[PDB]
Amino acid sequence: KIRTLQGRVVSDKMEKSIVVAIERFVKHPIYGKFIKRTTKLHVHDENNECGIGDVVEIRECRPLSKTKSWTLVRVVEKA
Amino acid sequence: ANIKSAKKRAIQSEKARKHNASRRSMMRTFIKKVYAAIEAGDKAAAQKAFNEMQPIVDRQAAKGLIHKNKAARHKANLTAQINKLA
Amino acid sequence: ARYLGPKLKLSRREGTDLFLKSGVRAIDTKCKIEQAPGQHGARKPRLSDYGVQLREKQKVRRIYGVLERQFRNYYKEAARLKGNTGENLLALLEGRLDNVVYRMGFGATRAEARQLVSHKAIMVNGRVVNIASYQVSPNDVVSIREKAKKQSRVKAALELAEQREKPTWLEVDAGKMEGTFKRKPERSDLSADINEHLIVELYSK
Amino acid sequence: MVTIRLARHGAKKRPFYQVVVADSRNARNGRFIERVGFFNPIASEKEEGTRLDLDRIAHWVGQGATISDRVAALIKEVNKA
RNA sequence: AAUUGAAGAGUUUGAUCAUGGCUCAGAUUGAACGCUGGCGGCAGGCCUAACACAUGCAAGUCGAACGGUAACAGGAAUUCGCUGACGAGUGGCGGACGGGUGAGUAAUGUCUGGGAAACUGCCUGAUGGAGGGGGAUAACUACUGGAAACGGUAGCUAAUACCGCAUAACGUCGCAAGACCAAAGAGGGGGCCUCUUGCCAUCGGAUGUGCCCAGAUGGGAUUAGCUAGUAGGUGGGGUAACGGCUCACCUAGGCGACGAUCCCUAGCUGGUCUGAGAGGAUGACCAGCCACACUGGAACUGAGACACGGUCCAGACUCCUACGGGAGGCAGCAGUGGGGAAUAUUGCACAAUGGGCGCAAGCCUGAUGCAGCCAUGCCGCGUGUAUGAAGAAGGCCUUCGGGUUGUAAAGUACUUUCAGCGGGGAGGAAGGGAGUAAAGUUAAUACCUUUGCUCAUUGACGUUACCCGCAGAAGAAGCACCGGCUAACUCCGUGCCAGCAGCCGCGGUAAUACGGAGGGUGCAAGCGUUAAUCGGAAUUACUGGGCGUAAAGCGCACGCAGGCGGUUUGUUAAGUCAGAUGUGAAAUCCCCGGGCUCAACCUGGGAACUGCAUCUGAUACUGGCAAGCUUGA
Ligand SMILES: [K+]
Ligand SMILES: [K+]
Ligand SMILES: [K+]
Ligand SMILES: [K+]
Ligand SMILES: [K+]
Ligand SMILES: [K+]
Ligand SMILES: [K+]
Ligand SMILES: [K+]
Ligand SMILES: [K+]
Ligand SMILES: [K+]
Ligand SMILES: [K+]
Ligand SMILES: [K+]
Ligand SMILES: [K+]
Ligand SMILES: [K+]
Ligand SMILES: [K+]
Ligand SMILES: [K+]
Ligand SMILES: [Mg+2]
Ligand SMILES: [Mg+2]
Ligand SMILES: [Mg+2]
Ligand SMILES: [Mg+2]
Ligand SMILES: [Mg+2]
Ligand SMILES: [Mg+2]
Ligand SMILES: [Mg+2]
Ligand SMILES: [Mg+2]
Ligand SMILES: [Mg+2]
Ligand SMILES: [Mg+2]
Ligand SMILES: [Mg+2]
Ligand SMILES: [Mg+2]
Ligand SMILES: [Mg+2]
Ligand SMILES: [Mg+2]
Ligand SMILES: [Mg+2]
Ligand SMILES: [Mg+2]
Ligand SMILES: [Mg+2]
Ligand SMILES: [Mg+2]
Ligand SMILES: [Mg+2]
Ligand SMILES: [Mg+2]
Ligand SMILES: [Mg+2]
Ligand SMILES: [Mg+2]
Ligand SMILES: [Mg+2]
Ligand SMILES: [Mg+2]
Ligand SMILES: [Mg+2]
Ligand SMILES: [Mg+2]
Ligand SMILES: [Mg+2]
Ligand SMILES: [Mg+2]
Ligand SMILES: [Mg+2]
Ligand SMILES: [Mg+2]
Ligand SMILES: [Mg+2]
Ligand SMILES: [Mg+2]
Ligand SMILES: [Mg+2]
Ligand SMILES: [Mg+2]
Ligand SMILES: [Mg+2]
Repeated sequence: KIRTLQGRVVSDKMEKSIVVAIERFVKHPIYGKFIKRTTKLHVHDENNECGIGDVVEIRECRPLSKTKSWTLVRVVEKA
Repeated sequence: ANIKSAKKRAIQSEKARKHNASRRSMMRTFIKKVYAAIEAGDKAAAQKAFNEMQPIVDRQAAKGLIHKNKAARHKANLTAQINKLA
Repeated sequence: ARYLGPKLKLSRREGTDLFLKSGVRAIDTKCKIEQAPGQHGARKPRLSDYGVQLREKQKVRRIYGVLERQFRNYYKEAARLKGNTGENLLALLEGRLDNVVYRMGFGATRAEARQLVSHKAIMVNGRVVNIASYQVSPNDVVSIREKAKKQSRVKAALELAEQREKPTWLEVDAGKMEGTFKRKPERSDLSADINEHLIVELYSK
Repeated sequence: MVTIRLARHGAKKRPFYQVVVADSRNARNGRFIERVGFFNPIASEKEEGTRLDLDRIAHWVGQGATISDRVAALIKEVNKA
C-alpha cells in the first residue's frame, strides 16, 4: 500500500493547487487531555476538480513547487 | 602557501583551470550554434549544427569536464526543439 | 584515615563495651565505663531523636573501625541489594576481611587483625591480600602466612578467642591457623544490642 | 572504504579492543557501522580473550570490506581453535 | 534478576488556630578562596578575550608512472646513471580525513519517523575492451629584470601529463530508423612466453553525500498583521538531482491568535545533576549531528571543498623594503602576553591501535600511546599493634574532698603495609625480515602466491606492574563546630565596646552566642567558606492548591471561535485496546556475571530506551456517518 493522509480543502484559489487541512487528535503531553491539532498542506490538484469544503485524499510525492510536495489522490466527499 | 605539496597543488590546479576553460568555452560555442539556428527557424542548419555538437559534449563528458547527465540534457533539449521546428 | 586516639573514650561515649581492647581485663578495671568522657562527662544527656539515631550509627562504625565515607557507601550498597536493608548492612560489615580475621581468632582486636592484614600476613584462597575492606565470599579459606605463623601475638590471640563465643558461620583450625567462611552470618547470629533500623532511618533524614 | 579494525577502549595500560566495521575515514573510536566482536589482550586464563562473529565478518568481506592486519591475525587464531 | 519508594524545623501573637512569605538541615560541580597536606589507582584540568600571538613541531608519499644525476655508495677508469639509490622537477594519490572551537544559527540546524527526482575516490561482483598516431612542456641550457618576493626571452627533452584517429552497446539521445562517446603502461622471471599489478566502458553491491515531508525542539503580544520571486501556473534555462533554483509571460495569490512578522537569548542530541515519582535544571569530559577557521566576499581544482596549516579580491592589524614593492593568520600540540576568582609541559615514542602514500620494505602521523604539573573529583591504604594505674607529672576545673585530660603518655612487649635502600621480574608483540620444503601456476625445478617449518630479531612507557631481602615506630593530622534548629560546656577576658550572625537573635559587669583556654562533637588528607542547580516548596499544585471574611468571581448580560454533550439501533474503526514487524547507534543508568590483591575503574550478556511508523485484529467507551426516540430545550 501507500501511506496516505485525508483532510478538508480550505483553499482552491491557486491554479492546479489546493490547501488541505489535516486534523490530528493527540494527548497533551503534560495535562493528558486529548486535543485537536491541524496541519495545512499545499497539494497538487491537476484538473482543478476540488472546491472549498470537499473532503479529499492526498499522498506524498516529489517536490512540485516551493511549497508543494503532496498530490491529490481522490475526492472522498464533495461539498 | 606554507606546505610544499600545497604549493604544487596551486600550480597544478591553475594549469588545469586554463585547460578546462578553453574546452568549456569550445563546447559552449558549439551548443550556441544550434540555439542560433533554431532561432532562425532553419531545421536543415539546426540539424546540421546538432551533429558536430553531439560528439563534442560526449567526449567532454567522458573526459570529466561535464557529467554524462549534462551532456544528455543538452542533446535532449536541442533535439526536442529541433523536431518542433517543422 | 584511621582513628588513632584513646580507645576507651569511644566505648564510654557509647555507654557500652565496643570490644576495643583484647579482653584480658574487665572494661571497668581500665576506665569509668558508665561515664562519658570529659569534664562534663557526669551529666545526664537529654538526647534528641536525632541524637539517638546518630549515636547508634557511631556505635556500629566504632566497632568495625569504618570511617563515614566508607560507611555511607556500605549503606548505599545495602539499600541497593535485595532484601532487608538494615540486615544487608550488617552482613556487609561482617564480610570485611579484617573483621573475619578477628572473628576467626587470629587477632586479639579488630585493630590488630587489621595490622595483620595490612602487613601482608593473611591469604584468601591462597593469595596474599592486604586490603582490610576486602569482602570475604562463602567457602573462602583465610589463613596465616608461613613467615607469620611464629608470631607470638597470633597465639595470644588464639587463646583469647575461645574465651569468647564461637561464631557458627565460620570454621577455624587453630592448629593450621586457617578457617573457612561457610556462609554469611544471619541477623540472629549477630548481637541484639545493635538497632540497625536507627541507622537506616538516619540516612533518610 | 569499509574496513574491519580494532577500536581501543578499556583503561590506561589495560587496553580492551572492540572489533568494529567502519568507514575507514572515521576516527578510531568514532562512528562505526556494526560491532562484530572484541579482543582482550591481557585476558586472564579461563577467561574468553577473543570472540568474533565470523558469519558477520564473512558477510561484510563479501561486500568488499577490507580487514586490518591485527584482525586478520585474530581471525586465524580463532579458526585455529 | 533488571520501578526497595516519599521525615521536617525556625520565625507574625499576651496566647491560639489558620493563611502566607522568608530562613535552615540534603544531594551536586570543569569549581574558586582560606587553613592544612603522606602515598597510590582511575579520571579531569581557559567556564573569561571567536583577544593578540615570539619560537618549534601538527601532511605527506611513490624511482614498480617519467625525464634525470645534485649528492654518497658502489661498480668500472679526474671520466662513465653502470648499479644501490636519490636533491630539485614533471606525473599519481593524499592534503575535503584526523585535530580545534562554539562565533553564528530558534529552525537553514538538531531529534524521531517516513520519502523520491540523485551523485559516490579508494574497496567489491559481472561482462566486455586495452588498436594505431600526434603536438607540447617543466626540469635542464644561454642571456636577462628585481633589494626581495617573484619573474622575462630563446633553445632542447620524457611519461601512466595532454590531444586526435580507429574501435562502440545491456551506454547516451531518439517513437523508430539511426547518430554518437573510452583507454596506459609498469614490474619479476624465462627455454617472444608467462605471471603480477595497473588502464577504459557498462551494469550491480557496499559506503559516503545531496534533496523532500510530518511531528518534536527557548522567551516576549507594553511585537498583529507579514509577503511582489512574494503564492501558484505555463514555457525556456540551469543542477548530479526535484524545485522560483533562475528568467519571460499569465493568474492574485501565499503566511498568521494552532502566534505569522518583529525583538531578546541560544549550537542540537545521546546524556548529566536533582527528585519517591511527575517534573525542574542543564548540554564540561565521552560519542552522533551541525556550524565556523583574522574580518567581509568569491570562485578554481577535484569523486568530494566554496577548502584550519590552498588560490584571488577588499579591510583592520603586525612585519620587511633599495620606497617601486612584498610577507603573515595557534578556535592543531606545546608555549608567551593579556583578561580573569580560576584551569598544566615550548616532554618521550611511533613499541600498540588507527590514518596517508607504497607491490613491499618503509617513510609520515602533537591522531594516538605514554610521561610531566595540579587534593580538581572518585576510590583504596598508611600515619602503628598489644600491654600498661603511678590513675604519675603538667594543664584545666573545684562546692578544695576531689574531678578531668586518661591507658592517654612514659614504661614493657611486639609487628614493618606504604615511603626509603638493594635484588629479582610478568604483560601489553600481533608482526615483519631471512631461510626452507610442499602445493598452486607456467613452456619452465624460474618468478610469484599460499600454507607449514627453521633461524635470528622489534617496548616510548621503564629504575613497569609485581615478587624477595635489609633496617628501625622508625618518615607521615588537620579543619570546622559546641544557645536553639544541630551531635557537642565550662572558666577567664571584655562590658550595646570590641565583636558574632543562615535565621531566631547575642553583646548594658556572673556572656554555654564576642575573644583566649581546658574539655567535648563532627568529618578526616582533608576540612571550612563563597558561587551555582534541584530538593525540602502541595510556595505555579498534570500527579498535587486555592477564590464569603486571609491574595483571588469580570458590575450585568448576549454571543462567534473554542470546550463539553440526553437516549436507542445500525454502520465506521479516527481516538482507545491487543498482537506482530521495523526502527529507537554505541557509551551511560539498571540486573546477573567476568577481570585488575580490594574498590574506584575496565568488561560479557540481558533488561531498558516508557517513542515513532506499518500490518493484522477487538468494538465496550469517545468521535464520524445513517435512522430514530422524548425525558433536556
Ligand atoms: K607529489
Ligand atoms: K521574630
Ligand atoms: K512557615
Ligand atoms: K585529493
Ligand atoms: K555557538
Ligand atoms: K589514445
Ligand atoms: K524565489
Ligand atoms: K515554474
Ligand atoms: K533534557
Ligand atoms: K565567517
Ligand atoms: K581538517
Ligand atoms: K604507529
Ligand atoms: K594527672
Ligand atoms: K593533678
Ligand atoms: K569582670
Ligand atoms: K490541580
Ligand atoms: Mg513547478
Ligand atoms: Mg526543460
Ligand atoms: Mg579518603
Ligand atoms: Mg573557550
Ligand atoms: Mg627524490
Ligand atoms: Mg591520461
Ligand atoms: Mg571515438
Ligand atoms: Mg535545552
Ligand atoms: Mg524546494
Ligand atoms: Mg521552471
Ligand atoms: Mg552563541
Ligand atoms: Mg517533590
Ligand atoms: Mg569541478
Ligand atoms: Mg585544508
Ligand atoms: Mg593555523
Ligand atoms: Mg594552544
Ligand atoms: Mg590576571
Ligand atoms: Mg614533519
Ligand atoms: Mg614482551
Ligand atoms: Mg544538642
Ligand atoms: Mg563574663
Ligand atoms: Mg566563642
Ligand atoms: Mg514543586
Ligand atoms: Mg494556598
Ligand atoms: Mg480586607
Ligand atoms: Mg480579600
Ligand atoms: Mg457578581
Ligand atoms: Mg449566556
Ligand atoms: Mg453521548
Ligand atoms: Mg483505530
Ligand atoms: Mg543504546
Ligand atoms: Mg572480583
Ligand atoms: Mg553492560
Ligand atoms: Mg462507535
Ligand atoms: Mg457512536
